[PDB]
Amino acid sequence: ADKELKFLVVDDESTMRRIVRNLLKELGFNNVEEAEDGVDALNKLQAGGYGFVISDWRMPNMDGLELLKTIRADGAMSALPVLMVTAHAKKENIIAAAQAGASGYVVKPFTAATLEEKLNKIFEKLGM
Ligand code: BEF
Ligand SMILES: [Mn+2]
Repeated sequence: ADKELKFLVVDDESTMRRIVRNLLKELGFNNVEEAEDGVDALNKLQAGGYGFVISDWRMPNMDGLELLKTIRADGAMSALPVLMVTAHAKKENIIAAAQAGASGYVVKPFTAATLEEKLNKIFEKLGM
């Protein structure tokens, strides 16, 4: 994928945002910004330029499922890649996010290898 692709990393835990940012850096992506909840994320997205979202689920203000749904329903960002990265492991959680339009889904804890595999799976699906 284009190494200038602009990522938004969304999680309410600074530790997890730091994990994902550093993994993205290793993969060659340095155009990375962070958001602390779904509301903060939408403000950033509204500000423009983003080409990929990685999001947690359980967050205050607006959770990741609502964020996903919002993005998918918005005509300005409907096809924006969204990878869910969440401690929600239940099949009904994965179904709800899949059906809402998740581009992929990674369960915490995850390895560096899993994140790269699931990112690449999305890049290939979208011809990126
Ligand atoms: F709080 Be997240 F769904 F890991
Ligand atoms: Mn969380």
